[PDB]
Amino acid sequence: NDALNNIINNARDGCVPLNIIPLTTAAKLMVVIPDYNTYKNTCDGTTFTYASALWEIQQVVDADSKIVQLSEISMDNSPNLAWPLIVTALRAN
Amino acid sequence: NNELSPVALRQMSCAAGTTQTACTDDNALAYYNTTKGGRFVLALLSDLQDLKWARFPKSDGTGTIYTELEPPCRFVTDTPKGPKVKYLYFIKGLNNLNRGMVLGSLAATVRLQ
Amino acid sequence: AQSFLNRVCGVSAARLTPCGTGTSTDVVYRAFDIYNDKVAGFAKFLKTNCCRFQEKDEDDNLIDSYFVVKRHTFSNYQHEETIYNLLKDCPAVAKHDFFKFRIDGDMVPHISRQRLTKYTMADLVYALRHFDEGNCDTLKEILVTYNCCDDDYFNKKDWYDFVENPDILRVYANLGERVRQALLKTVQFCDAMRNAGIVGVLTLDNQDLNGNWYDFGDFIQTTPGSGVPVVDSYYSLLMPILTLTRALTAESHVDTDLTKPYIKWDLLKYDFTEERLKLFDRYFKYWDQTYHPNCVNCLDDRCILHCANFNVLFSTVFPPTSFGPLVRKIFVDGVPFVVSTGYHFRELGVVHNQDVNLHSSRLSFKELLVYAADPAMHAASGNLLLDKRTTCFSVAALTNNVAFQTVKPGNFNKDFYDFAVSKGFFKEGSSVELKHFFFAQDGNAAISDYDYYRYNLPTMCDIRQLLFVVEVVDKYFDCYDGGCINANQVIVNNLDKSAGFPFNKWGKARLYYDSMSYEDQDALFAYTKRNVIPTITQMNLKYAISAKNRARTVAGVSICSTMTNRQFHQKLLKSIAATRGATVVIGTSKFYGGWHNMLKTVYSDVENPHLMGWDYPKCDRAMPNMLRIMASLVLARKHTTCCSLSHRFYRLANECAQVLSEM
Amino acid sequence: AQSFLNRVCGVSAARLTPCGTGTSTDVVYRAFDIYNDKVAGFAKFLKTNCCRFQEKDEDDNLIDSYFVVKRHTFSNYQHEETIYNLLKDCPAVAKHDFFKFRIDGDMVPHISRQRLTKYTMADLVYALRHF
Amino acid sequence: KMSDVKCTSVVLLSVLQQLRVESSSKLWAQCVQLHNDILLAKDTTEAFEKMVSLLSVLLSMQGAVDINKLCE
Ligand SMILES: [Zn+2]
Ligand SMILES: [Zn+2]
Repeated sequence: NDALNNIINNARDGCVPLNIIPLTTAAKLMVVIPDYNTYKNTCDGTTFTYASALWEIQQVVDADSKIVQLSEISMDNSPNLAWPLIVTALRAN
Repeated sequence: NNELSPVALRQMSCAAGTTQTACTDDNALAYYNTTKGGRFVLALLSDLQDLKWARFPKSDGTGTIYTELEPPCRFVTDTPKGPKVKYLYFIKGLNNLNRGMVLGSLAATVRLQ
Repeated sequence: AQSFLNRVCGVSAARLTPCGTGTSTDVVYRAFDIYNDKVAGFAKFLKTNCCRFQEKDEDDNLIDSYFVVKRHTFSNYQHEETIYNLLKDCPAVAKHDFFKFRIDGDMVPHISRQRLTKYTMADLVYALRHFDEGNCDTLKEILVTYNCCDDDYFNKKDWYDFVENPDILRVYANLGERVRQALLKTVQFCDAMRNAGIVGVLTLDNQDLNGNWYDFGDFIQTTPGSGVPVVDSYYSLLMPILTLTRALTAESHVDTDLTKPYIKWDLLKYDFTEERLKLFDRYFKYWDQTYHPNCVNCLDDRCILHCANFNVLFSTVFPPTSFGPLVRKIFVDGVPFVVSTGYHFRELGVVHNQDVNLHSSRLSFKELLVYAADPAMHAASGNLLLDKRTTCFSVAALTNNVAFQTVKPGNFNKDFYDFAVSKGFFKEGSSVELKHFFFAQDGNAAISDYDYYRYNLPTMCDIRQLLFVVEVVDKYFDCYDGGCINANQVIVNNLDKSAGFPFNKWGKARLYYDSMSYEDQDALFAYTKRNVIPTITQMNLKYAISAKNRARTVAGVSICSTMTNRQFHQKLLKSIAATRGATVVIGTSKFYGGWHNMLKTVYSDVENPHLMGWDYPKCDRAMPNMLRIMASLVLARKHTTCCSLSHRFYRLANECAQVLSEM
Repeated sequence: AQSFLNRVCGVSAARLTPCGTGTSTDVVYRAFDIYNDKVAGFAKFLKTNCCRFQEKDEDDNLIDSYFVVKRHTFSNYQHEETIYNLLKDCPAVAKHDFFKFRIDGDMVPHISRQRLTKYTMADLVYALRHF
Repeated sequence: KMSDVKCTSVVLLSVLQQLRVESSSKLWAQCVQLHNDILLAKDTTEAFEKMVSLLSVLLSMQGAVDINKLCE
């Protein structure tokens, strides 16, 4: 993209650590949540924030990789899902 | 509790000067730790203003050591002839321990103002 | 009688109660740091000459501040008198008080210290460096006194364990602030002591747990502004506690003020050199040896260890994203790339590659390898990932969905079982039985075992004793011979194993060991002798019999690492594996009497022999970095002629970045 | 915590005071008469395994009678138990008390002597014969 | 005797796994749990009740036609 070139031009020597490259130029996030509690603390509603930037949820799957609607991520329904949910999101501008 | 100088050292006169050759002979006062591997000197004491080099033959007397020196230390010992300025020359690159040891020996040996 | 208490209370109005009986001294067990001319060491002695008075608070409840009164020689009296008169200014000194008293016909000297503490730093350090859960009572008293945890905690059995009950880390961490104050006050005292022209050795057991010093027993005089305080044993013994208690954790706040937020370091900054120098000056001013923040400039290996230690300490302050490969944008035949040109070690500071070239035309095999093996492209072209199943730092996900690996159960040989029960085995209650099975694992088995690295914590080592034991260990290792070897002398058994990632997509190690002429291999060696090549490591699940149902994993290092580590180490390795009667007994077969010879050799001739053997829990996951680096240096010590000095440092850097802290 | 201090006081006059620091033993210098097989003599040794509680008087002033509590082996416990049961009658014997307590997971033995004195005869004799 | 229970539990888990049960995820977790619990048990009774609870899985499906092999 351009943004990679941007953050490289910003650097005072044109060399930057590796850990921050996907942290600041990625376009897709993937979250792995073990239970419902940890789901509540972070992936809440259809948008959330991580890495000081806003993300919008786009698909949710379970261990077997079968689509799960946000409706049934209840507290009570939770003991009926293969439980390490995998949430893929998109960078919101 | 914890003591810092069980043993001290002895004294020698030797050669020193402003440059490697300006080292003329018998005007230096050396404190020497006579260790396992030969007579190892630590500090130099003189009234000469400043001297950048001392010159002492090796433990086997082959070569005369070329040892650059600290900026001299300023203090005024006394004798029957009143005040007496002397200068203490450390071999540059000396840990705090040897500084402390040499200072203990000297200060306990010689009177100041 | 009570006139003694009335006098000792001096003018600071204390409701002060006596704790030795009437006017006699008291017997206690304290830890000291002794070096006179005849005895020497650091151990628990029996202090005896002190009348100790517990100072009291309002409401007649007790409070931890005490007055301590000593009696000794008159010459000692005048000496402490004059020296305290010299130093009576800097807040780091406890307010003494000199007076005299008569019991019967004895105007006897008496020195009183005001508002001390029950223990000194030496007691804390001794308790933490000589721990035994059978009598760790003084430690318990310190912790409950300073409001770390409260008494009822200590009945929670296994409170002291590390693998078990990890909250002990927080509990210990609560002492950081106080330990820090101690260091700051030591610096202030060293300042005043140089200014007032005083010479004397500083020790641990002369400092209350508030930093206030006391006890000028054998300080001496000199012209003002020319006094050298000695701080070797002090810092050298204190060191481990600094990382055990997370002392410097205050430094990361907005202004070293535990209430304020965290500093916002920017994401792009990675140099961090002057910060390390400034911290070193703020906390260790009078340490008497140079310190290079970037170990590239070190002199011999001992300076490498000396500076890497401080780097281990200071690197626990700065943000964790600013470590790892440093990438940059290079062009080949009009195409932009992203490759790594350096690293940023937690121990060796910053390292820059020497041979880097922008604007290339074509790449031959060697460069194709070293580019495909870097994690730079793989991470820069992947999705961000936030894995909450662990606590280790994530980086990126390569493909769209995470794989879940499972472990199948074993297979049953019914014929042999029927045989063995037919001949009368496996009886109820017998001794021999079935204890070794093929335990199965479910989905999130791999990650649940990789998570076991959380037992690896930064560890600061006592630098002086380490610098001695490294010499002795080296001496255990002077019967062999090592050095580089050309490509045409390596010996590879089973050229048919996996080649790590990503090379395992195109065949086993036979391919790469069979498609690179000797020139390319020697060129690769020569290249890593001047650069750094980070690599990726893959984690594989073992499948074999055992008697404990934890999964087990083994790491598969890429071919770029082994292909060169072999040429660097194989000569010494094979020389070790072919010596008899040594201490290391690798390579000595146990058949044809080998067991007997080994036993006879180890039982050489000790006078009154007993045997003994121990065990390290979590050996490969809990070893701290410093001892791994030390081991690598001891191994490389056999290279005094083949390599030159910068070559040896770059080999150390490569081995670290490849097998110590890589993706 | 104030378990030891209380469940020790037993029943007689809850007017104790630790002259112990906590629930830990105490270090003192006493004179002993020692003949086991290897060492022998009459000298000052360093007794260590006793939690000593200074008993208090009315008006919260101190008084010289102490309770001394020891810990040792279970076999030692039963032995002292049965022998004290045998001899529990003649007024020449100090009223023991046997019980057990747990610090952490340990039902540990504990023997308590009631209303002793600070010193023994051996201390007086030693003081007067080694002046 | 107890060894016989451990052994047949090994064989049963092998059969289940080769009947593709590990494709589903929570079910395989439970089966692995019961198998590893049986392998470490000490007394026969509770091992037997875990054994029946685990066999219920194979019985709940229609891949193995037991009415065939139960011919003796
Ligand atoms: Zn260095
Ligand atoms: Zn070499």
